[PDB]
Amino acid sequence: AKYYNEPCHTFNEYLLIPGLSTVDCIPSNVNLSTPLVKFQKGQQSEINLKIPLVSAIMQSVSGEKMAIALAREGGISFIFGSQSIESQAAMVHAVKNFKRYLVGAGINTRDFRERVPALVEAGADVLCIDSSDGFSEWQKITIGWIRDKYGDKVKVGAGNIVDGEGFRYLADAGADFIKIGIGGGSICEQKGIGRGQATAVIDVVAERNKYFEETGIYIPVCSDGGIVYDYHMTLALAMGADFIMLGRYFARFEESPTRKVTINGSVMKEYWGEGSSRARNWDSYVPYAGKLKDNVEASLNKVKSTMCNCGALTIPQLQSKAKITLVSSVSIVE
Amino acid sequence: AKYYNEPCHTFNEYLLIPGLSTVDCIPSNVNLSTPLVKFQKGQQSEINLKIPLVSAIMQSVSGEKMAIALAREGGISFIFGSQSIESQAAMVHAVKNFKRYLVGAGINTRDFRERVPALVEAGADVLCIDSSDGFSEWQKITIGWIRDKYGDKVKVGAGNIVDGEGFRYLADAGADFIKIGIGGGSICEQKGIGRGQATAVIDVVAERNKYFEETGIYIPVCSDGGIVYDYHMTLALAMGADFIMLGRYFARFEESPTRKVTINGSVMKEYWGEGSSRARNWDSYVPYAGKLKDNVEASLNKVKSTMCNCGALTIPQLQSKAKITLVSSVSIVE
Amino acid sequence: AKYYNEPCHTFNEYLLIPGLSTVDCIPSNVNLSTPLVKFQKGQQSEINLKIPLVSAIMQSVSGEKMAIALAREGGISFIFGSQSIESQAAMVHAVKNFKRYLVGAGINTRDFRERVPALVEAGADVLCIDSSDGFSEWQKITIGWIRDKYGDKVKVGAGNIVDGEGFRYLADAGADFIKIGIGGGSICEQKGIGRGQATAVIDVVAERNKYFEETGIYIPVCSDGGIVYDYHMTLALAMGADFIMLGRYFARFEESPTRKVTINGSVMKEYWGEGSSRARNWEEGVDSYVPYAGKLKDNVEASLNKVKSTMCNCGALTIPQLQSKAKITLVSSVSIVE
Amino acid sequence: AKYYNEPCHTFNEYLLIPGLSTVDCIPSNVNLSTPLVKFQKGQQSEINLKIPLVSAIMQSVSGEKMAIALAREGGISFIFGSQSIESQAAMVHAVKNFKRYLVGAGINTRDFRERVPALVEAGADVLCIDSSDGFSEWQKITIGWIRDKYGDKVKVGAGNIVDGEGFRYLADAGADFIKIGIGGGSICITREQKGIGRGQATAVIDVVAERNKYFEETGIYIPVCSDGGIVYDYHMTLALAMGADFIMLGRYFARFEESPTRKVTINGSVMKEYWGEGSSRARNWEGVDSYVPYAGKLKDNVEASLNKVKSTMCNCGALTIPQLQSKAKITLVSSVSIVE
Ligand SMILES: NC(=O)c1csc([C@@H]2O[C@H](COP(=O)(O)CP(=O)(O)OC[C@H]3O[C@@H](n4cnc5c(N)ncnc54)[C@H](O)[C@@H]3O)[C@@H](O)[C@H]2O)n1
Ligand SMILES: NC(=O)c1csc([C@@H]2O[C@H](COP(=O)(O)CP(=O)(O)OC[C@H]3O[C@@H](n4cnc5c(N)ncnc54)[C@H](O)[C@@H]3O)[C@@H](O)[C@H]2O)n1
Ligand SMILES: NC(=O)c1csc([C@@H]2O[C@H](COP(=O)(O)CP(=O)(O)OC[C@H]3O[C@@H](n4cnc5c(N)ncnc54)[C@H](O)[C@@H]3O)[C@@H](O)[C@H]2O)n1
Ligand SMILES: NC(=O)c1csc([C@@H]2O[C@H](COP(=O)(O)CP(=O)(O)OC[C@H]3O[C@@H](n4cnc5c(N)ncnc54)[C@H](O)[C@@H]3O)[C@@H](O)[C@H]2O)n1
Ligand SMILES: O=c1[nH]cnc2c1ncn2[C@@H]1O[C@H](COP(=O)(O)O)[C@@H](O)[C@H]1O
Ligand SMILES: O=c1[nH]cnc2c1ncn2[C@@H]1O[C@H](COP(=O)(O)O)[C@@H](O)[C@H]1O
Ligand SMILES: O=c1[nH]cnc2c1ncn2[C@@H]1O[C@H](COP(=O)(O)O)[C@@H](O)[C@H]1O
Ligand SMILES: O=c1[nH]cnc2c1ncn2[C@@H]1O[C@H](COP(=O)(O)O)[C@@H](O)[C@H]1O
Ligand SMILES: CCCCCCCCO[C@@H]1O[C@H](CO)[C@@H](O)[C@H](O)[C@H]1O
Ligand SMILES: CCCCCCCCO[C@@H]1O[C@H](CO)[C@@H](O)[C@H](O)[C@H]1O
Ligand SMILES: [K+]
Ligand SMILES: [K+]
Ligand SMILES: [K+]
Ligand SMILES: [K+]
Repeated sequence: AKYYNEPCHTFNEYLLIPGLSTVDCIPSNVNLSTPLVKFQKGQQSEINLKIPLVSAIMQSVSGEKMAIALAREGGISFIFGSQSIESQAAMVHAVKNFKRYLVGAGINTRDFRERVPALVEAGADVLCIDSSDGFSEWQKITIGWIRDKYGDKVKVGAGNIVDGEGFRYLADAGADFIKIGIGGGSICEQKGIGRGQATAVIDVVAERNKYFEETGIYIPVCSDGGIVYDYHMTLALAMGADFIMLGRYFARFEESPTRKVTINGSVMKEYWGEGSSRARNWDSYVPYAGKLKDNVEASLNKVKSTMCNCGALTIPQLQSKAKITLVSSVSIVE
Repeated sequence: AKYYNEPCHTFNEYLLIPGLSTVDCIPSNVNLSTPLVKFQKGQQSEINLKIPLVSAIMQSVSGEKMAIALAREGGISFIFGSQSIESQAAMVHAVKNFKRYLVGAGINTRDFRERVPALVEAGADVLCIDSSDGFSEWQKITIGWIRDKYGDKVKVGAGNIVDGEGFRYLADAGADFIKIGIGGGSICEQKGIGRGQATAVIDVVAERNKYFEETGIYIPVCSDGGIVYDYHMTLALAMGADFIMLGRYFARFEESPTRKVTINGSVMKEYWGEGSSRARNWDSYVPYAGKLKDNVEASLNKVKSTMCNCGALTIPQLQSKAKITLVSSVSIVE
Repeated sequence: AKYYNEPCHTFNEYLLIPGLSTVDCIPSNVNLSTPLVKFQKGQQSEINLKIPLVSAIMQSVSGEKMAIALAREGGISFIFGSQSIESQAAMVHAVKNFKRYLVGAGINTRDFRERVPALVEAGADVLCIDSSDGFSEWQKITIGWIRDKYGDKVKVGAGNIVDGEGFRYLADAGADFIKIGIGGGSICEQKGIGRGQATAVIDVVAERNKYFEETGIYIPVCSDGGIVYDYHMTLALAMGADFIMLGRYFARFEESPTRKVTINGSVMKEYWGEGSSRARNWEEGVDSYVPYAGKLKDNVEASLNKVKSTMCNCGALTIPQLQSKAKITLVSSVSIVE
Repeated sequence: AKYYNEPCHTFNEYLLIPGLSTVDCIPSNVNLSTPLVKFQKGQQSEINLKIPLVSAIMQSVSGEKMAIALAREGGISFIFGSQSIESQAAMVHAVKNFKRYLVGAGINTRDFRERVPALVEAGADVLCIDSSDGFSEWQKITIGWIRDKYGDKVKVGAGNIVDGEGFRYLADAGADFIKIGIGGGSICITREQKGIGRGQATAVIDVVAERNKYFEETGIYIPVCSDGGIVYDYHMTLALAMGADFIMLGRYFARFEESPTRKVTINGSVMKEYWGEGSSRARNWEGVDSYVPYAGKLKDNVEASLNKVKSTMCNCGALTIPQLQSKAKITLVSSVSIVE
């Protein structure tokens, strides 16, 4: 078997060390745009978000309201695929025909032959294979089928890998963007598979950067899961992630499709995992945080502020200049 | 004194990182058979289990019912030896002439001269010297006696060492399989001897493989104790263990020779250690879990599924392909 | 991005290993004076404190009474700047004209143009640019303006950096002393910037000593925040810090400008961060309560006697000797988690 | 300042890995004797203990009863010096003329000119300078006075250091044995006061290495004592395996009937008093005051502990302490493992 020369780490084990902040670096001048899909060197991505946040492919988070709300702020949602092809297709259509908003859709490696056409006809701007382990022939086959039928006209995100090898496989398979994260989810012990979210992102980004140099193709990567604090967003971006996928964070908003409940005088909101027995056959609570616009605005202002402490006016600048340190276990145990 | 460059670790400190899962790797195609006794390169072991689980050499777990139930599922039990030579021989016989089922039996380094013949005559398929410290002349003497009288016809497992040095000694002594594990057991501080189960397995396996390349003799090793969760099974196997010995896991079952009791409305089963003042002169409660068949089925289904995430259809494949990472203490401390 | 070969640590992760104690090293002979502002090789700083303690630039700790009480013990306070220029200047004046006591003042990188002249006129002995991130052109600009107008006549501390790069920048910019500390404060998660206080001090100090070899200029550094126990003082000094800035420690005293409240039988004092909403509007911080400890004098005396005693276990009669002779070891997380 | 390439550790962070146990390595064949004072190569120590256990220099543990009981088991006690010279001297005399028993006495760097002569006259077999920081001129001066007046006739242990530098200094001053341990005692708040100390295991390991170098350099073997930090019996085996010739314990002995403290019932539990020598009461004839569980007679406890130690030694394939120190395989354990 193969072992590693060092243990994996989570976002909570790192801190950013300030760099030179110039007079022109004010939060208001910070550009949070980022590429969603792969593009060739010297060119621009066919799809660019204004903000680096995307909502999780979950019944408890990415519904119509969320897709529209998040799209309005510059992000994009991936309508959960744990429902019938018609339902999803409809939701996608609804978002597109609201008055245009970008919308994504999750797909599986089983019914893609009939699921993809529907989503495409429905107007989905981008798809993403949904899996806890994307390092497999099924994703290669699924992605290959899509290229076979739509060429580069259909954008499909892929996987969920945690190392260079997994990244490499999906990159060669054709994926437009690759998703990172196994076990870091807040609602994730069972199979004993996973890796610290921070280490997974750092390792995958290094591989992605090599790949770019080798092929001239820049494949955006998404840090999926593990975001507990706003500053985790800044760390994920600083470590190389182009955009971030969150579930819990969004589940707490008014726009999520879960019901608002009250527990012990506190207004909560339901939130369950896609791997739970209820979604797979198409569980917990999170504090109600209010409207998406208000929250997203706050989190990103904090992100923008921090970027300037690091001397960065753009995400690529941050990824280049960021100084990141590990923190001792005792420091965290405070 | 001799010191080590790194601290020893437990199974809870590791995670498996997915490998390439080919379309044909589905739980129903995974072969969980594994060798029980040493054989020559290129050949096969004389004894091969259908599943890599064996029950502990303890009064509270390996009785007649356990031996039959587990053998049915494809594993094997080592009838406890903290009882008269006549009693133990009786059990071995009952199991053998039930209607054939393989059964093991534990022996000690004191009365082996009469215990082994009785056990052998009763039809025991394999023996195992039972000790908390197999790194001793007594085990070498015992194996030497069995060889003197039966040559290679009687298979004898041996030890319980936690490093390459102990493994090498027992290998050269002639052991058919070597058991790993000191201080990792659930019901185990007193003498300050032991090692993290994970490091012990990793270290002994490395030595076992060197021995293989040097002699062409592959000696199976058993990871004994320390299994808290099902995923720990996959890890032990991935680290090189050919089979796993468990006590607590099996004590919880209906087939264990202990009585079922009720404590606070919760049905429990008695479970005490072989080092306790009662087994030696021939303690706690574990939750009742039901039938062995149903539990073993669920655990191994998880193991099979995980093996496929790792791209392995067989145990030897898992041991070769497995990517294993250490986890930060902060991560575990969650 | 740039990564570090080792995790940062806090003061609670270190212990001092004793050195040779001489017959004459007794607390009563230990000299605790330390330099406040940069000076050249072989020389003496123009401002030397009798004790290495200074109070934080916070509304909840450095008011007029604190300034007088701490100056009396040999230290110095930095009157908070989260108030109008007239009020702060008034405070400085009252301290200087009490009956003379040294006093400092915090300034910002925004209104320094008129804030500095007023504070200087009011009689402030030293100023300090107050910020959670001093690694910025604004600090260089502020010091530049000051040097342009008063040359070396006005002493100004600067920053709050946590690494050699930050120090080097502020040093070249002209700072009279550089303050270390981001995220180690007791009332500090949000932006995720910072570094363990011990590592920050150790790294900045190493850079400060290199700078000294290169330029012949010694720049005193201040370990700001993170002091929980008295022995943390000795450690901070041992690691290279010339003086220590504290907020919580002093807020607990009778002389702090905050009111006293009773929380379940215990007498407490209010203590809120300057990054909180209320101070900025004259949220990097919180609003808490620290146990009332009594008079500054008694407490400081108790803490320092502890420091002096430890210094002698280390074989040092002076702070510079300590920084030179100290044997410092990291302790296992298990040892701490006891 | 000076820093270290690695963090210090406590005894709880180590485990022993078995070695080859030969058929003849049985508890009843193990030799636990050990040298108490320095000797020259190829020679033997003028004082050898039958068991590597000595009792702390504390009012709460080393009184007359303790001294007699432990000496009977093959060890030795160091009568506490936080009392008048006449009192301490009387106690020593009592033990020596009980019916002969070896006994030790603690001394300080203040009144030694009058204290040493009295203790020697009373018949003390060995003295030991009692201090929390033995790395000082005062200890060298004290030892220098003793050498001047009695040459090598009077044996005196010294200090309490935690590193090679402190060891070397005391070794050069002329100490007959050196005590290791600062911040490891149970009744200590590992310096929430001064921030001085070092993990006991690392302190013993480091001091031992220097001791062995000093030996190769001078031919003089100086025994070292691991003082404090012993919680479990296996810590005893660890300390010895790490190179300690003998162990000094406070809490361990305080729990016994022979300790000079009172037995008191606390929540149905029979306890015994135990306070540090740096606590306000002993200094007025650093530490805290407390209770420990009553454990009964010293003989029964020391027998059980040492049986366990001997047994473990054989798991490591050692019949003697020097063999253990040579063959022991010691591993650090991950912090996660400890947090179990
Ligand atoms: N990120 C995480 O760590 C994590 C853990 S669970 C989880 C989420 O939970 C949800 C469920 O994930 P999942 O990976 O179990 C689902 P996925 O569809 O990838 O796999 C389920 C199973 O069906 C089988 N399968 C897939 N495609 C085929 C096919 N074409 N033909 C035959 N068999 C096939 C596979 O062997 C697999 O075991 C996901 O939506 C995901 O976002 N994420
Ligand atoms: N795996 C563990 O960490 C662990 C701890 S306790 C434990 C279990 O508890 C049970 C008891 O283990 P154990 O090691 O005490 C048993 P073992 O028989 O090995 O030893 C018991 C004692 O008898 C002595 N002895 C053994 N053979 C002889 C002989 N031929 N001549 C003279 N003396 C002899 C040994 O020195 C030993 O002290 C075992 O069944 C084992 O599985 N396992
Ligand atoms: N040490 C810590 O970790 C820490 C955290 S909060 C904190 C304290 O809280 C208080 C507030 O600190 P702070 O860093 O927010 C203050 P500072 O003045 O440095 O920054 C506040 C904001 O105003 C802007 N700003 C400053 N000067 C100018 C200028 N001249 N022109 C245009 N914009 C400008 C900056 O970009 C910054 O976002 C401080 O007193 C400090 O001691 N310390
Ligand atoms: N092991 C530990 O970590 C530890 C902590 S406290 C402790 C115990 O508590 C007790 C008290 O220890 P301690 O170190 O305070 C005592 P010690 O006598 O060694 O020191 C007390 C002080 O008096 C001074 N002093 C000593 N001799 C003289 C002299 N001759 N003339 C003038 N001044 C002098 C020294 O400077 C010293 O600071 C000890 O018995 C010890 O066993 N052990
Ligand atoms: O049932 C589940 N178990 C574990 N992870 C899940 C499950 N459902 C979704 N996830 C993952 O975790 C993310 C959510 O992360 P979160 O933002 O920490 O709640 C999703 O995008 C998935 O990758
Ligand atoms: O009394 C005992 N103390 C410690 N370990 C024991 C004892 N009896 C058996 N064991 C060991 O621990 C295993 C049990 O591991 P478990 O499955 O974690 O309960 C056995 O096979 C033995 O190797
Ligand atoms: O609002 C705030 N948040 C975090 N730190 C603060 C804040 N206000 C002041 N500080 C810092 O922390 C120090 C106080 O540290 P303390 O002594 O640990 O309470 C000050 O000198 C500042 O550098
Ligand atoms: O008051 C005290 N504080 C801290 N340590 C003490 C004190 N009194 C004695 N000691 C030390 O700690 C040992 C006790 O160790 P213990 O066996 O862990 O209780 C003694 O031999 C001393 O070296
Ligand atoms: C040579 C003198 C330089 C003085 C520098 C003053 C910097 C004050 O700061 C400036 O204040 C303005 C008014 O609030 C703002 O609009 C600017 O954005 C801000 O940078
Ligand atoms: C090239 C960009 C120059 C920006 C300089 C803006 C200066 C704004 O003006 C400044 O505002 C400060 C705050 O009120 C005052 O203290 C200064 O005296 C004043 O000059
Ligand atoms: K900055
Ligand atoms: K896979
Ligand atoms: K000293
Ligand atoms: K052994």
